[PDB]
Amino acid sequence: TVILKALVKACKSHSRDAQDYLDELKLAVAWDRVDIAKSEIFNGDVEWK
Amino acid sequence: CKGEVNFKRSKFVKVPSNVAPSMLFELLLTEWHLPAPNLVVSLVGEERLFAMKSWLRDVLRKGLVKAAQSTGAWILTSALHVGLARHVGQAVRDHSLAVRVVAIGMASLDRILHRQLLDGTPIHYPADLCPLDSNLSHFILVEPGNDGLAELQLSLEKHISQQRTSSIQIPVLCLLVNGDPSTLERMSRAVEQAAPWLILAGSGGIADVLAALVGQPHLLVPQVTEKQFREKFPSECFSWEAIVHWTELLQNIAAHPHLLTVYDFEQLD
Repeated sequence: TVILKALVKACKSHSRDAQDYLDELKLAVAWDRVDIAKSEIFNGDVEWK
Repeated sequence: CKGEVNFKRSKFVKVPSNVAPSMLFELLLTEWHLPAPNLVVSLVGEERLFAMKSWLRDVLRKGLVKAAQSTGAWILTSALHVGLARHVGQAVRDHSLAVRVVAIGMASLDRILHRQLLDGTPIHYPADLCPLDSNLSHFILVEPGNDGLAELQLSLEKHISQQRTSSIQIPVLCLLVNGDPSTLERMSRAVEQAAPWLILAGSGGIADVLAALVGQPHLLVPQVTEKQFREKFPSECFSWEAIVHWTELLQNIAAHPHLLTVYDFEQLD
């Protein structure tokens, strides 16, 4: 959990964009931590299409 | 200056500023044959850039729908909404198809697209500088100053907060949602009109900073206001003079803490 938390922290810190967060989210799907991960991602300012 | 636009026939009236609010209100009531509203609420924020917080927005929309389906109320959003208000308007219209509340849109003629065409009767505006939507089943148009429009809306508000006319008084509420800096000055004009305000902690930068500013009563805090504006939407730099001028309006608004209060929604009727 904290691993993914720090990882998405890094992804968001560098930039705010789809594709990189997409890869991180693919990882999240791998671990099925939909709750915390989707909270971190989609409650954010980032826009998805 | 009544006009009917054929697209769903939508009615509107062209009225300049400093026109009788009693006459405006009664003409509108008589013309469109609306029922007397229990409550009126007014939208104040039109920052299209500030996207609605998805869960927060869904919660607000559900709460408004639930309240409005039973008691009955009126709305005061802008005309030809294209930003954040645009999509909420279409969602409310969708709800309307499946006691009644009628959304109202008010705007100045200047920014409206086809404004020359409208000034000169099927009116079609199929735009995918402001296009209209079916959210404006009834419309409100003005063609006079921006402060003129602010005082116009304020006069309509104050006249709705009127006397008996078995005294009946229809409450009016203002909703401030990630507005412009001008909205702040606008709120000043409402502060003198005894208008109960409502702001949101997480809606956007302006409301969030206002949650702190008035809460901490500082006579002189120009650098604090500067650091706050830089924290919240530092898109364009502001002159220290204008910052002191807005700080004056902050001192004025905070002086009336009873009429307004903030609640943390991310943290109803």
